[PDB]
Amino acid sequence: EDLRLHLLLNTSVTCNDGSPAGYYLKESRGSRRWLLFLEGGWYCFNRENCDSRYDTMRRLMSSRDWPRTRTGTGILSSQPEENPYWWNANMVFIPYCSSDVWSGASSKSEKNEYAFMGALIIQEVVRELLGRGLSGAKVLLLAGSSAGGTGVLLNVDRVAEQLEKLGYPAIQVRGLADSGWFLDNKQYRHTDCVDTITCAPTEAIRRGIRYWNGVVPERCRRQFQEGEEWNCFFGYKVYPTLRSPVFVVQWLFDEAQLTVDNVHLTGQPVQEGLRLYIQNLGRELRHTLKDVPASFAPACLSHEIIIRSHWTDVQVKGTSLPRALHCWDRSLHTPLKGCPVHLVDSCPWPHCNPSCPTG
Ligand SMILES: O=C(O)[C@@H]1CCN(c2ccccc2Cl)C1
Ligand SMILES: *[C@@H]1O[C@H](CO)[C@@H](O)[C@H](O)[C@H]1NC(C)=O
Repeated sequence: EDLRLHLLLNTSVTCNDGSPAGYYLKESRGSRRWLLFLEGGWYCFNRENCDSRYDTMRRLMSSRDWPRTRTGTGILSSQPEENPYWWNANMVFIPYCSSDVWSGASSKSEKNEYAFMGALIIQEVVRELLGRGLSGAKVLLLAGSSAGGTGVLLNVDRVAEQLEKLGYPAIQVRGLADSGWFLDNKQYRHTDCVDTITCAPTEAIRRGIRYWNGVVPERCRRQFQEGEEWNCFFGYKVYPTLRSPVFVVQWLFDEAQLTVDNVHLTGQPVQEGLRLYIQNLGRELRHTLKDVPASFAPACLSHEIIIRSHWTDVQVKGTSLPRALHCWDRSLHTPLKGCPVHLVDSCPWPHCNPSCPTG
């Protein structure tokens, strides 16, 4: 019922503080499907901001206090009631302890205070899983939420490339990016980037890469070239360069997107200027998903979905996300009868979809 913690056998692949990184696993030996979920949790891009993150968010920077077990929820659940999609698959939960949107490849030294090895954590987890059943897998679905969702876009092709070089061409590597599809848009009200809540999404990534030694997919890197690798952290720019099949899940009005845009929707009156900004945001995000054939984008103000216990409740055009993911599976065995995979809401205001989460 639960996933057991495994600290990485290679203790040089560590978390921010140098403690070994790891993964939670529940095997399903009657299944050739493997789900590797990347946890989210924002980031930190300088010594001062990472020090504050270590003081009150230490679990996102260290494994010394990790529990020995975790319960799988949502798409990580083994119960068909909670997970009609992949309830029988092998479940892997990879905790987010690198604070680098899973892009780093820099080890701790006498020069660097923290280690940013998120990209190396993923590859090492995949390497150690091969000796536990992944060698015989048919499909490896790399999933993630929020920063883990962007981590999927940054790493899905690297995992496919790694499994090919290691000699496992039969494993089909796929991606599921949840709430990691962001826009480098203008803020509603300007804020000087000093932390994250008071920072724009474009400037946050520009200084994060330089501090993390972050890496991006190769074809995207060769488009934007030196100094502009931050562009590959934004889904609508990096997705067209990806080779692996990627399903994109994204609220049209993601709370984290509204946060970095300095939008605070409480219960106050919404003036004309804010209404226009919010409606334009949903339009822009809907436009970036036009040519994403496998997508699920409800017009809701929310954050993350795929590991929430009630991720089965939201519907777009009458189709739930677990069904859309099943249709996506069938399409990878052209459109199917009664099994759609492109589900993007068209109404322009938060909760115009009646199935949006309520609380
Ligand atoms: O982790 C979260 O939910 C934050 C939301 C915004 N962030 C983000 C993540 C990847 C690329 C660009 C950005 Cl701006 C992190
Ligand atoms: C352990 O990880 C380090 C850092 O990525 C790497 O250099 C080393 O080759 C790894 N060890 C093995 C046996 O793969």
